[PDB]
Amino acid sequence: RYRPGTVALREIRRYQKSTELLIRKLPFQRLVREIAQDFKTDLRFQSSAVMALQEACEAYLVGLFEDTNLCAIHAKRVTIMPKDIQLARRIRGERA
Amino acid sequence: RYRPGTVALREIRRYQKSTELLIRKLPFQRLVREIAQDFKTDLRFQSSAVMALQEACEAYLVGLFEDTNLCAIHAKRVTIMPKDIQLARRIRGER
Amino acid sequence: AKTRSSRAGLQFPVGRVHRLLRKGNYSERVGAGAPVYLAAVLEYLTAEILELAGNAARDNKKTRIIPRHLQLAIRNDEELNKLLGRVTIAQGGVLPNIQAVLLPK
Amino acid sequence: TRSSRAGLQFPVGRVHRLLRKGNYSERVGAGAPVYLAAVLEYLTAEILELAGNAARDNKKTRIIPRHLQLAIRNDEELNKLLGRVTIAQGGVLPNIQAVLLPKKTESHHKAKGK
Amino acid sequence: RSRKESYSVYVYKVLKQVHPDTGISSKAMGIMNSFVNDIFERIAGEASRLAHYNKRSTITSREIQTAVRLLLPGELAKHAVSEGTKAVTKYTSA
Amino acid sequence: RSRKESYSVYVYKVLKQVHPDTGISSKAMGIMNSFVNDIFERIAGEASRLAHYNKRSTITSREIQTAVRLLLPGELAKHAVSEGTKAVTKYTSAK
Amino acid sequence: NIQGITKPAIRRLARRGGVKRISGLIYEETRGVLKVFLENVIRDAVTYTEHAKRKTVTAMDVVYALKRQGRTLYGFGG
Amino acid sequence: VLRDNIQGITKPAIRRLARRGGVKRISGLIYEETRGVLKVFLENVIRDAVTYTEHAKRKTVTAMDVVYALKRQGRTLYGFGG
DNA sequence: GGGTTAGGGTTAGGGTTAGGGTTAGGGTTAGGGTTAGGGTTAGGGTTAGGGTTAGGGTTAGGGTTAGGGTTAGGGTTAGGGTTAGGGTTAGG
DNA sequence: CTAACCCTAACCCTAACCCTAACCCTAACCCTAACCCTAACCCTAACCCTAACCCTAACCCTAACCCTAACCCTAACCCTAACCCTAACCC
Repeated sequence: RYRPGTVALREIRRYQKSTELLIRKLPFQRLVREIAQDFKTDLRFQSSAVMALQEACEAYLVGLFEDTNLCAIHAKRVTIMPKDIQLARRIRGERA
Repeated sequence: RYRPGTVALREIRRYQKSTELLIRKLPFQRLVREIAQDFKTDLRFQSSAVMALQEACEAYLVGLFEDTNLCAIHAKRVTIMPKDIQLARRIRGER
Repeated sequence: AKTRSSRAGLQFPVGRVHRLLRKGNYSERVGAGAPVYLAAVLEYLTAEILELAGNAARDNKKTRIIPRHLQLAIRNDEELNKLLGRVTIAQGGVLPNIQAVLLPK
Repeated sequence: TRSSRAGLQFPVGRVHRLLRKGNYSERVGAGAPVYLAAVLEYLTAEILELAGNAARDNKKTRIIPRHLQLAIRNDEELNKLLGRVTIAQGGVLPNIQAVLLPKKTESHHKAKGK
Repeated sequence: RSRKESYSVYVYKVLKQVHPDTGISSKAMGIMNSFVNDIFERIAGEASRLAHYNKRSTITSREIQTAVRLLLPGELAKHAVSEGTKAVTKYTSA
Repeated sequence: RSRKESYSVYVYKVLKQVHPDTGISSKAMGIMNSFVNDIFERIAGEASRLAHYNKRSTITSREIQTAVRLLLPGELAKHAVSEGTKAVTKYTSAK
Repeated sequence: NIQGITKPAIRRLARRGGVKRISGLIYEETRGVLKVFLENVIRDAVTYTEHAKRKTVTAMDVVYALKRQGRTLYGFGG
Repeated sequence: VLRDNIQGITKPAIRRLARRGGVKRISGLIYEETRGVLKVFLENVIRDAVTYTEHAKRKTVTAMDVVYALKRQGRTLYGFGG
């Protein structure tokens, strides 16, 4: 029995000290193949490409979450909002 | 006699509809030469380079002011603060 | 007949692009249809840019092409804004798109 | 060999052949590849020194991508030289912000009815 | 003196072809020349990269077509590809 | 069976020269190889751009030195320039 | 397949990124952003594979597309 | 020796720049922060131009070297030069 | 400055599950087998590339004088903070 | 099924753009004596055109000695309840 807003730092440190992968393998491969089937069908993937794309997406999501957390901290708010991710995507230059 | 926070839009539209230069020439040239004298002395400038640098600095300042105004609007504040320009310089990636 | 402009149906020079590609040391062998393709792409891009500039000049009640009209045509088109993102035009201008909060209310 | 004459260990003929095959210029010099090899050797020595320092600080005798990522993110010069560089299986820095903290106890346990 | 490129006569001819009632200035001509030079440099760099990646020595129209399809977004890319294929067929038939 | 570059033996020799009590892995070796390849590609591109801008056909050590001074910041740039000049003088004095 | 990214996955990603509090629509917004990025990357890889006269996307084409987009990746491939 | 050139950017200049950029309200330290940022950017650009001029075996910085430095930094400029 | 009074971290003691050490077979690399394929020179002239004079048509670089910012200053009201629990709404 | 966020409804002042008139610096020119950029060979030494047989560099040989995750065990690194300057602000 603990109080809220205290045990989150332990999980944050545990996830930051580890360099393992969080996203799965079969659902990500299925989503990648479903997206690739929209352009040209009969496409294959040598696994390594899917892992590289997953690592790139993980790095991009980590950077976006860091920018959103910094913007929320500057805006005097521990929580995040869709307007925060909109401001992040607008200031970073990627679209809009 | 007018009220505050109303005549600023007229000046904004007047400055946006015009494509003239706001920064001077002799002080900018003096500052550029003083900065260039720190690295290597006996340097000259063919005016056109100083004008190109001034135009680039004007575009950069306009973009920075636009980003700061957008961040301040998102932060529910019409005015700007040094923390806003710090957040802008941190998110944009430039140092 | 004697020039490639009368055979390919274009106006941009092909031999100039071929000589520039041969002098730029980009590859060992530069083809002959590749410069024609590049000239056609450049011609289409120039035609689209000139059409946008003429439309902006006609909307601004002007018969000439000024950098302001080019900047307006670039910032108005979404495709031209994505193709030329970090492009600064001297003596161009900005868009007077006032925000919804920046109003006298 | 050029390694016994220039006092280096990186190959010079390999860089010269790569520059001649890459079609970067019409004539590639002979001292320019030596300069590039010396610069690459100094950069590799600095990177290996940072990796060894990180491994010694982390109580490890090997070079892992985590140590390389830590040495890259710790040095300000290496962060500016390699800005938008993503290293697979590297990691991030656990630099918690000043606001993201448990702070203090307001009213014992945030209870005004006691 | 010397001799410069200055892509101006062809741009003026294209402008007179699409709109003979309008003109152009020196600043606009310089901007168009810089844009054309930047596009040509980007196309040459993309073609060189594709040739170095495909382990080839020659350059064909397929490399420049792919470079245009990668640089240009969608509608402009498809229009440029169609116009280039039409010009190639016209140059090959005649 | 083909043949790949794989800059590994030289990196291992440099590591044993600076610290013979430590080793390296395959992932770290691949990361170092990719970094070296990227640095070499950037240097080659900068040298080609400088040669095309200076209207020259040959490439000397001054072009690569300027490319290093432009890519590297300050202290690392000056250290690399000094080490390159020392290596050039050592290679010139000893044929 | 778009709903494959579960809620605990985004929660762990936000905890690793330093986020201490998540709203509701953040998951859907991150899903859309990831879908758009994956679509663009897959389109670039398909164009590269079609230029290389191949069908199966390899790691070299992925590295080339990542370098063209502006985000290099080390370790994976060569 | 040249001095007092950092304070050349007057207050009305930054006010007009902010009005053109869409800023409807300016604080106090914004002027000093913009002055420092412009000084840093000018220092970097001048250093790059000096390096380019020293590589070109020249002294006076021309417009071509300025365009080259702007393209190397990552911000192209059209119109000025060629 | 000082009228006291909201507000900043903080470390004695209590807390038990979170770091400390730890440990055993094969998992993970490094000094050993060989030969052929690039790394590295050793004989021949040459063509892109350095040294040096002058002259030449500039062009960065000495200065006038008069008016639009320039700041000269203030208000006062307007857009900035400063918070009560209310359901409440996301957190383990 | 728990307590700290959390967002707008009570209330604050110190920061904060509009402002006309003493203002006295800079911008179209002006030669002018000091000077860096470009054209004809001179000639000269370093690198391309390519042998020689070399001394050195890639897969594997079976072990080699200090690399895995995890097999018993000690004990203290963050959890929470009193506590002492320190700058904050209104007398």
